[PDB]
Amino acid sequence: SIDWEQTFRKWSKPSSTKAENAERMIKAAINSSQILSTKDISVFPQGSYRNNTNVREDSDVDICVCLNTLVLSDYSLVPGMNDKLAELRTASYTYKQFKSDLETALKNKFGTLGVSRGDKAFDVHANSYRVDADVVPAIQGRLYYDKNHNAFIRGTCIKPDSGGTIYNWPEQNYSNGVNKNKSTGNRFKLIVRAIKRLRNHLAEKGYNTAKPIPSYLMECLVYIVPDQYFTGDSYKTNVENCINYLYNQIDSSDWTEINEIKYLFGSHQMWNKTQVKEFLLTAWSYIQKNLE
Repeated sequence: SIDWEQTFRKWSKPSSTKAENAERMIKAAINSSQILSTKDISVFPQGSYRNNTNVREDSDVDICVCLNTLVLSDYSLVPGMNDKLAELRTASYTYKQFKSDLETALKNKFGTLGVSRGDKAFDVHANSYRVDADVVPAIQGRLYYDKNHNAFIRGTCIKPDSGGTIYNWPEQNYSNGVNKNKSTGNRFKLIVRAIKRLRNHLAEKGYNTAKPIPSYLMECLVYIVPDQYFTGDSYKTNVENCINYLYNQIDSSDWTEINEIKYLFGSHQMWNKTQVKEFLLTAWSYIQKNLE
């Protein structure tokens, strides 16, 4: 027997200074770089630690280092919009030089043994500064919605070493999560944590359906569930409402990420709605009562 109400209430508990320490140490690594200290660079958390949805004690902090003066624009929505109308200035400093200089600064502060270069981010681990971070080099990304040099949504843009382009909207993710947590009486992020820990519990116990469901996907999926299903006094009922809605609405769905900009499913995502439906069925079966 399992008191799933009690288990979901315990799994909804939050963790505060980890993200702040990571940001401060990466910022200090940048400020000690001669070339990067003069640049217009922002350092800020993103992901679960930013959104207060982190549930694993040993998970890395997602830190974004954004060079704000390099701009990459998505013109797909506005016919006629281009660099000329957007007043894009040509720049000598490139994304590769920025990433290489950031790698040099990270190695300078934290040591080469603690810095590893990946396709998208740097894996940083330095116990001397208590830093366990995924540090993403990004530039200013824009999504225009009108033929006007200011009519755009601003986020971050990543150029992986293996080619291609990626757009992130960390501020939008954060603010949308904050607003949904406000309109649900802080139950939204509680249920996010509970369901993420449910997925982790299922993955550790060998359920294959829980393996390809990462944290950000869970946060997006739970954000999609309407607010009416987060009311009441039973956390288990909220989890079951979320699973029911997501399971019976996903086939006809045309959902977006929590930023309400990027589509949740598509060629740009490594997940598909079949995996999500299978995981939802597994979780539902796992939490039911009187099941032999």
